[PDB]
Amino acid sequence: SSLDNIEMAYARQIYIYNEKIVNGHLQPNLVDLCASVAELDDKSISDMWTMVKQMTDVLLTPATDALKNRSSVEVRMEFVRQALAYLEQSYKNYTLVTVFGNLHQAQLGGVPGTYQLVRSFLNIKLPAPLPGLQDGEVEGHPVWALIYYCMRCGDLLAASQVVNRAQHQLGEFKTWFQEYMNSKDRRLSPATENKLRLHYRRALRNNTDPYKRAVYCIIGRCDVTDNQSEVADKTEDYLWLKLNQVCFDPQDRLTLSQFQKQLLEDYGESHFTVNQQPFLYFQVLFLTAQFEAAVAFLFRMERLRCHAVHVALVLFELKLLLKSSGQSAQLLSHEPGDPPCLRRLNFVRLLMLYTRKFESTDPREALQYFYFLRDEKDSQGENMFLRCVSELVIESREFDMILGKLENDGSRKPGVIDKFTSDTKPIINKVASVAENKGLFEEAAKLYDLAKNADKVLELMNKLLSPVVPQISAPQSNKERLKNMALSIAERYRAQGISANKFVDSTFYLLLDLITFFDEYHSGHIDRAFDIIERLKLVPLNQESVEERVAAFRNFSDEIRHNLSEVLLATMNILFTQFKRDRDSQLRSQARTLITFAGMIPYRTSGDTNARLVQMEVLMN
Amino acid sequence: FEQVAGSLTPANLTTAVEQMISLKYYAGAIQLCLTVAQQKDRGNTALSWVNDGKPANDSRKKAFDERKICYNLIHQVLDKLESDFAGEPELVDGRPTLAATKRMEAYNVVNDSSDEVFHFDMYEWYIEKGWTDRILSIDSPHVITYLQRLAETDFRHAEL
Repeated sequence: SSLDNIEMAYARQIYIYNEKIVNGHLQPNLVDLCASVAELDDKSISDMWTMVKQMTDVLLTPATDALKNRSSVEVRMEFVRQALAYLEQSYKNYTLVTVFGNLHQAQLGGVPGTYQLVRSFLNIKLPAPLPGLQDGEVEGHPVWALIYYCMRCGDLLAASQVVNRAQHQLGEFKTWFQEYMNSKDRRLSPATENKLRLHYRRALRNNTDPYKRAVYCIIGRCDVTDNQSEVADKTEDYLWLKLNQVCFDPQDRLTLSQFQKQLLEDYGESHFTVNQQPFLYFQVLFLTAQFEAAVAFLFRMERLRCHAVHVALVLFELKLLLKSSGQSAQLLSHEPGDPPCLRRLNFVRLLMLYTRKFESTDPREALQYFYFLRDEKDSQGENMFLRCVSELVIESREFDMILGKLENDGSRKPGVIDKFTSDTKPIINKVASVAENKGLFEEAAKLYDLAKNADKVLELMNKLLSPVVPQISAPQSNKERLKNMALSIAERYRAQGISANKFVDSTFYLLLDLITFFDEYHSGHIDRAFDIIERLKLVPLNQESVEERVAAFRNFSDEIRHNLSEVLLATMNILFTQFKRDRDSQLRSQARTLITFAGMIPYRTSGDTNARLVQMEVLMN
Repeated sequence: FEQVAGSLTPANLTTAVEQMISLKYYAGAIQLCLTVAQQKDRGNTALSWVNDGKPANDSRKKAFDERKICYNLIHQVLDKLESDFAGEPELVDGRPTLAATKRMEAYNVVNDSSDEVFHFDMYEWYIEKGWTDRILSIDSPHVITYLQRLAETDFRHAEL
């Protein structure tokens, strides 16, 4: 097996999600089905899916195009809020593990109020007082530190409580903050927003209290260039600092498009992967709505291929992933007729790479991933899922497992693909078609016979029999192994009343009779073998039938005319033997008949055959 | 199948759709059902029979029933679609997954139809399943006009 522990667990989860859609059940939450395995690994992966769920848990317009949802200002706004809610809660967990040694340890004693937690967080991260703080303290801590880390944790209420106990010190900041907490989308009114920004810009552009600086332009979304590096030293603190500063419809203003493009264009992977920590960059791209970038990026880490494919599937089963129309493009690209700030993922290629790894010895699991390509076609019109099953069968040669083995008793035990579509007639011909083009007739027959395509089964069975008609049928020979399959196809084609056009069909049952004629001839059962050839009315034995038999030879399958030489000789040698054992006249007359027939028929080795036939007739007299 | 849509029997249609559903061919399955519905009634005897209040004893009922068998099968397709992709994300690494694109491709075929009895049957279906999500988001008056007739009749419809 080519699948690692983690990859295998995901496969099982994707089998469920397929079993549900294959039986018409409720469309379960894919993101939940993937996070179910994440908990079996380190929390590096669990915290990823947590971000994936929260970033995709946005009210969408079902049955709407992918590009439309992702271009709409409506959806683009909720992404920023879902991310900020993740950066705030994520930071809140950092504040817990900073005070208590373990999340469990914090829980048993009880998570304290965000206010008392933050206070018990300031104790550690600033034990001694910084001399540059302003506006005094509140219950033993600087008022601005409390406000910042409370807003950072996302509890505006806890921050407003701090403000209520410092009404005299904070001046007019109270009426401004109380408006920020009330107004939605973390924005103030243009009039009041103007009043505070100008005040900050007036004489507080450079204040000795960094926490004061941070809060002001987090509330006013100002000084976008100043990264407030004094308080936002971590990467998440930067993302959170900026997403609280982005704006929507000219100076000192930043928008999501600029920010998202500004980040990866100027400070690409190189900047965010110098510490050899891959998820850091992924979180930067995913929490900025650049899902295709983050997916391709994370898909290149050979250790995190599994995770990047699935986060692509989630975005794909939620009409959020922007697929690349052309299949000839690179993995990541920007369509020419699209804005430059969005990118597109060649989803078809993405799955095709992941599959090649475990498609060789783990076919069942491969199909589960090929199903997501059911909705796509290629330039030639083939259904992508169907084509992927053809290529996977041509390579793996797993016919019984994937296509269903058709035993020699008339049964068709369904295969693994039967689960996904009930119309399995084309691919069985596709797989049968190539194997036919590769001279693998004995297989192409079994495959064509699996799809009950007798036109092709009998055609190929005619080719495999004609060479072996006069041969000696011996144990385990190529004659027995082909005759016995032909008879197993004759019964199942009569018991089920199946037949190809009379040309293909007539020749097929005719060869089977001839194969019996030589099997009796090679055994010495002369009398019995003579009777068979007489029924077939293939070789004339009375002079009257020569005219009609000669005309019939003209339109009989060349697989029959080929073996005419051996038939005449065996029949002659049959009469020849019976002569040495009135009757003499009758054999003599029949001997003549064979000669005149052979004389009027142009066929294989007519030279040596016509001569031998004449000699055997002379010895009779 | 589409070339012989008008001749397809309920047994052959059902089996076909089911097989297509199993192979993740949702859009395709839906497109066949719509085509079959339109071919078994090109005069729209069904649309007029519904616009006339569905008078019992009338012989358009047959025409309406042959379309309802197609519409039901469409419900099964969409049902099995959300089921098969329950838990699957709509976006991975940024761009859309394959499970998402099949959802869009399927629902496209739905919103791309001009079969009116079909869209009525779908409004009723959305209401049934409880999807105030999508129905209140149509925009179209067609759905308003449809409700204006069915309002004085049912509480749930009047609320919509």
